[PDB]
Amino acid sequence: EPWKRLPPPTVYPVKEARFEKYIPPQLDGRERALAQPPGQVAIVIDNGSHSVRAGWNFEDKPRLAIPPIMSKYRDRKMGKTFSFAGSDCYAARSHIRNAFEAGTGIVSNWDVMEHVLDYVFVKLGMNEDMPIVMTEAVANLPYSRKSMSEIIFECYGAPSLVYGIDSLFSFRHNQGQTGLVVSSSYSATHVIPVYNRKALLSQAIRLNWGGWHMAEYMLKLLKLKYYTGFPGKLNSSQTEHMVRDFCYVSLDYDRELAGYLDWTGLEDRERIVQYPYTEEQRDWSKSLLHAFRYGPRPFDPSSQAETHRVHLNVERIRVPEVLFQPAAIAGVDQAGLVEIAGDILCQRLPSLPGIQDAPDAFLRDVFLTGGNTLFQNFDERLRQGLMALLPVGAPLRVRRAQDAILDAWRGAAGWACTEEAKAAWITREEYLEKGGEYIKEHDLGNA
Amino acid sequence: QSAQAAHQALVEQLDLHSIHKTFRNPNWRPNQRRNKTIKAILGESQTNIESAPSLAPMKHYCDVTGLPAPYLDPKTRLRYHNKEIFAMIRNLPQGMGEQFLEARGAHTV
Ligand SMILES: Nc1ncnc2c1ncn2[C@@H]1O[C@H](COP(=O)(O)OP(=O)(O)OP(=O)(O)O)[C@@H](O)[C@H]1O
Ligand SMILES: [Mg+2]
Repeated sequence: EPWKRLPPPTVYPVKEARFEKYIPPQLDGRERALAQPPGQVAIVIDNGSHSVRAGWNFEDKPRLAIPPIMSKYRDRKMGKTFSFAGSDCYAARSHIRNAFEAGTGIVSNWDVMEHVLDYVFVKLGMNEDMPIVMTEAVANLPYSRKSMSEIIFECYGAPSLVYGIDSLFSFRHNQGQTGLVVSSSYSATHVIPVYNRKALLSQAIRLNWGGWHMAEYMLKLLKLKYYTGFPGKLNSSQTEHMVRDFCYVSLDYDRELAGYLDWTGLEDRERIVQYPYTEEQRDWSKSLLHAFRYGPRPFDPSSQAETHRVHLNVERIRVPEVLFQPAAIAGVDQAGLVEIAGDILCQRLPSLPGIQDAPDAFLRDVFLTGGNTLFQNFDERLRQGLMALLPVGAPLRVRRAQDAILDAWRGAAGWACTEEAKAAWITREEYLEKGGEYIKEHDLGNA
Repeated sequence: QSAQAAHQALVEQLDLHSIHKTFRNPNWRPNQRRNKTIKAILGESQTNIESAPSLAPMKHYCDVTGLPAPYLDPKTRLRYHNKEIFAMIRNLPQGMGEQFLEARGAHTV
């Protein structure tokens, strides 16, 4: 009865990163880039560790959104070498390398990056001569900046280059004026105070947790849950789609958690992911570990359909909460997001001598940027966490960016050719004298 | 067979190596040592001083089920929810106990 009353389970197929289509080079964009007025055209590249986004500053969306990966091998029976540099890596050999150091925002495999840039300029239709706007990590390492700008000037010969922070471009695109910028991305999570459109990067803080770490942690958990052996090949690309589709932030974690595996209504809290298959008086119904692994239904190892499926359960909410409880849930040994934001608003900014109307100036706009903020209740959870730390009735608002993935590129595109930007451009002839570490300090860039 | 031919057609269609890059300077060639890890870069540089620890007391969760854990097992040092998970933990294969620690970055040694 307790299970026979239940309907047949709703089960979701696995999703994974895959090749979808050929994209021919967009030569129409190259023609427009020549027709548009002088000094008002640039190539805008957002170096997302999850997605390199590239396109024309005069256009409202990027032409490319491509993983920073390459593949290079010989079909030894065929002798010719093949090379791939984006979703043309079928992420069918999957002989792949990535430009970034895994779990960081910093480019580290420059041969991969150079092949990714080669792909970008081919697909934008380069027939070479065009200014480049390129996003950076916050506090991006000098050696990394030197190596990237060397590639831009020595290899590709571009006339000018400017470096700015993706979260700050996103803030500008959303009428940001003063505020606390909270970004969660693939690489990391940052809180940046912005005063009078200028970021106070000396008061920025990084969490070292992000969408990459969530997919990796979700994979560790699923491997442990099914340590007896899950017969499907668990991959981090699959758990990345699981974190997107099913995880959410809990409004009251311990209250929700402690009842999560309770047997009544577990078929609602549980969501079931089907891996592909081929087919020709104490007991389980009072065991917690059956609920954890297999939910309200009875289980049999005979069914190829009922093996080859993972039951998510507590990791639906346990995985996002590493942002809020990092040392408890994943041993990260860093302050949680609410404690970081609270430290900035309450301890740092009121002490800072040049600032006025702190916290209330910043507190009136806590701004959320980057894809890894898109969890359900992320904003309300951050609001209610800060509300307890602030003086009573303080004018706290938390706000989401529009389209919090692409909006960082749209900001750099809108900014790209303004007089503020063109005062920040470095020319090739400056680079040849100043070197690649030198930059024009500006409100959207590093010091 | 057409499936192999189509796959080889796609592989050739997608390859970048078959494509000449007129926009690429042939004379510049990179230093073969240029790929360096963050530790190497920081060690050679010796602002990535943006991380921060926390002083508040952390909550305790079960290493197996993630539910709250009243108990720390003195033998295997896994945190566990109840006696059922304590039984599971003590029955684990000899390698598995270190994996539950390592999922939260802990290790037994
Ligand atoms: N709707 C969504 N809900 C939750 N997470 C999402 C959603 N859409 C995308 N993500 C995740 O957001 C992450 C992408 O983050 P983002 O695009 O801000 O990073 P990035 O700019 O590529 O990287 P970085 O700035 O760290 O180098 C991925 O882990 C992706 O799985
Ligand atoms: Mg980003």
